[PDB]
Amino acid sequence: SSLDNIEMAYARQIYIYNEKIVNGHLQPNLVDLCASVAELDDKSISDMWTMVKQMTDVLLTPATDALKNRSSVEVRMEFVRQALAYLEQSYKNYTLVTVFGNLHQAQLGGVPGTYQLVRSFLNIKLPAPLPGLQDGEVEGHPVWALIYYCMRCGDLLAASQVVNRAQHQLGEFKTWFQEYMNSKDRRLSPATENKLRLHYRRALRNNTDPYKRAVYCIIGRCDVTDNQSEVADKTEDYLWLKLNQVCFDPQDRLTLSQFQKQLLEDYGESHFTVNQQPFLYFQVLFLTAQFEAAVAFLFRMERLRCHAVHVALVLFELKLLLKSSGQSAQLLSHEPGDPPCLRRLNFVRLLMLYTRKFESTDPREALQYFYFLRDEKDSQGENMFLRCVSELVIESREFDMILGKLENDGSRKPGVIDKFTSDTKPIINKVASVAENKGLFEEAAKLYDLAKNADKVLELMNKLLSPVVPQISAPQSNKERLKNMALSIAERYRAQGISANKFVDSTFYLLLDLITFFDEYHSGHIDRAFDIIERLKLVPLNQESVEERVAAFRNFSDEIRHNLSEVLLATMNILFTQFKRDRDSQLRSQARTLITFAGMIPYRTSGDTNARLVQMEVLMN
Amino acid sequence: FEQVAGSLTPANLTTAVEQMISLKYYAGAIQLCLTVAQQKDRGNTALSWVNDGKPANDSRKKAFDERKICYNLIHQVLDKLESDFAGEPELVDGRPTLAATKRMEAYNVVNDSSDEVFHFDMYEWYIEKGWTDRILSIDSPHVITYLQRLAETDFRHAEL
Repeated sequence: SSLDNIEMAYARQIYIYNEKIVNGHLQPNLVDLCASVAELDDKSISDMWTMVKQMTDVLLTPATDALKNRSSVEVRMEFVRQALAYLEQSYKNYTLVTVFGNLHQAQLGGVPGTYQLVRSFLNIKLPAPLPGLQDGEVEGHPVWALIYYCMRCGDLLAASQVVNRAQHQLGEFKTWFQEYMNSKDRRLSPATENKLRLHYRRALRNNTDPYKRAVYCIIGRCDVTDNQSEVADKTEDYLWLKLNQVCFDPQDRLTLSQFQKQLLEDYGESHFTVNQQPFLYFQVLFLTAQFEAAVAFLFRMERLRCHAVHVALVLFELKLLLKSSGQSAQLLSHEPGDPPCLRRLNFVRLLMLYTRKFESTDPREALQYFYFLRDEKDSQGENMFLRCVSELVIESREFDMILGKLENDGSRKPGVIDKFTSDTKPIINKVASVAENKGLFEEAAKLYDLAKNADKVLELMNKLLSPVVPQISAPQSNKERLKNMALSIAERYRAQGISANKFVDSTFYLLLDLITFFDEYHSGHIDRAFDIIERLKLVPLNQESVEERVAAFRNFSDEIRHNLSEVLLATMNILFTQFKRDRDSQLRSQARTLITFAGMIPYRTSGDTNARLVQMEVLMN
Repeated sequence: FEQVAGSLTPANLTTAVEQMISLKYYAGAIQLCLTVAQQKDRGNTALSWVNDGKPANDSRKKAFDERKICYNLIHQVLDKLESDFAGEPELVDGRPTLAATKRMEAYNVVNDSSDEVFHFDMYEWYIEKGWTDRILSIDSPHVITYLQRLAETDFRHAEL
């Protein structure tokens, strides 16, 4: 097996999600089905899916195009809020593990109020007082530190409580903050927003209290260039600092498009992967709505291929992933007729790479991933899922497992693909078609016979029999192994009343009779073998039938005319033997008949055959 | 199948759709059902029979029933679609997954139809399943006009 522990667990989860859609059940939450395995690994992966769920848990317009949802200002706004809610809660967990040694340890004693937690967080991260703080303290801590880390944790209420106990010190900041907490989308009114920004810009552009600086332009979304590096030293603190500063419809203003493009264009992977920590960059791209970038990026880490494919599937089963129309493009690209700030993922290629790894010895699991390509076609019109099953069968040669083995008793035990579509007639011909083009007739027959395509089964069975008609049928020979399959196809084609056009069909049952004629001839059962050839009315034995038999030879399958030489000789040698054992006249007359027939028929080795036939007739007299 | 849509029997249609559903061919399955519905009634005897209040004893009922068998099968397709992709994300690494694109491709075929009895049957279906999500988001008056007739009749419809 080519699948690692983690990859295998995901496969099982994707089998469920397929079993549900294959039986018409409720469309379960894919993101939940993937996070179910994440908990079996380190929390590096669990915290990823947590971000994936929260970033995709946005009210969408079902049955709407992918590009439309992702271009709409409506959806683009909720992404920023879902991310900020993740950066705030994520930071809140950092504040817990900073005070208590373990999340469990914090829980048993009880998570304290965000206010008392933050206070018990300031104790550690600033034990001694910084001399540059302003506006005094509140219950033993600087008022601005409390406000910042409370807003950072996302509890505006806890921050407003701090403000209520410092009404005299904070001046007019109270009426401004109380408006920020009330107004939605973390924005103030243009009039009041103007009043505070100008005040900050007036004489507080450079204040000795960094926490004061941070809060002001987090509330006013100002000084976008100043990264407030004094308080936002971590990467998440930067993302959170900026997403609280982005704006929507000219100076000192930043928008999501600029920010998202500004980040990866100027400070690409190189900047965010110098510490050899891959998820850091992924979180930067995913929490900025650049899902295709983050997916391709994370898909290149050979250790995190599994995770990047699935986060692509989630975005794909939620009409959020922007697929690349052309299949000839690179993995990541920007369509020419699209804005430059969005990118597109060649989803078809993405799955095709992941599959090649475990498609060789783990076919069942491969199909589960090929199903997501059911909705796509290629330039030639083939259904992508169907084509992927053809290529996977041509390579793996797993016919019984994937296509269903058709035993020699008339049964068709369904295969693994039967689960996904009930119309399995084309691919069985596709797989049968190539194997036919590769001279693998004995297989192409079994495959064509699996799809009950007798036109092709009998055609190929005619080719495999004609060479072996006069041969000696011996144990385990190529004659027995082909005759016995032909008879197993004759019964199942009569018991089920199946037949190809009379040309293909007539020749097929005719060869089977001839194969019996030589099997009796090679055994010495002369009398019995003579009777068979007489029924077939293939070789004339009375002079009257020569005219009609000669005309019939003209339109009989060349697989029959080929073996005419051996038939005449065996029949002659049959009469020849019976002569040495009135009757003499009758054999003599029949001997003549064979000669005149052979004389009027142009066929294989007519030279040596016509001569031998004449000699055997002379010895009779 | 589409070339012989008008001749397809309920047994052959059902089996076909089911097989297509199993192979993740949702859009395709839906497109066949719509085509079959339109071919078994090109005069729209069904649309007029519904616009006339569905008078019992009338012989358009047959025409309406042959379309309802197609519409039901469409419900099964969409049902099995959300089921098969329950838990699957709509976006991975940024761009859309394959499970998402099949959802869009399927629902496209739905919103791309001009079969009116079909869209009525779908409004009723959305209401049934409880999807105030999508129905209140149509925009179209067609759905308003449809409700204006069915309002004085049912509480749930009047609320919509």
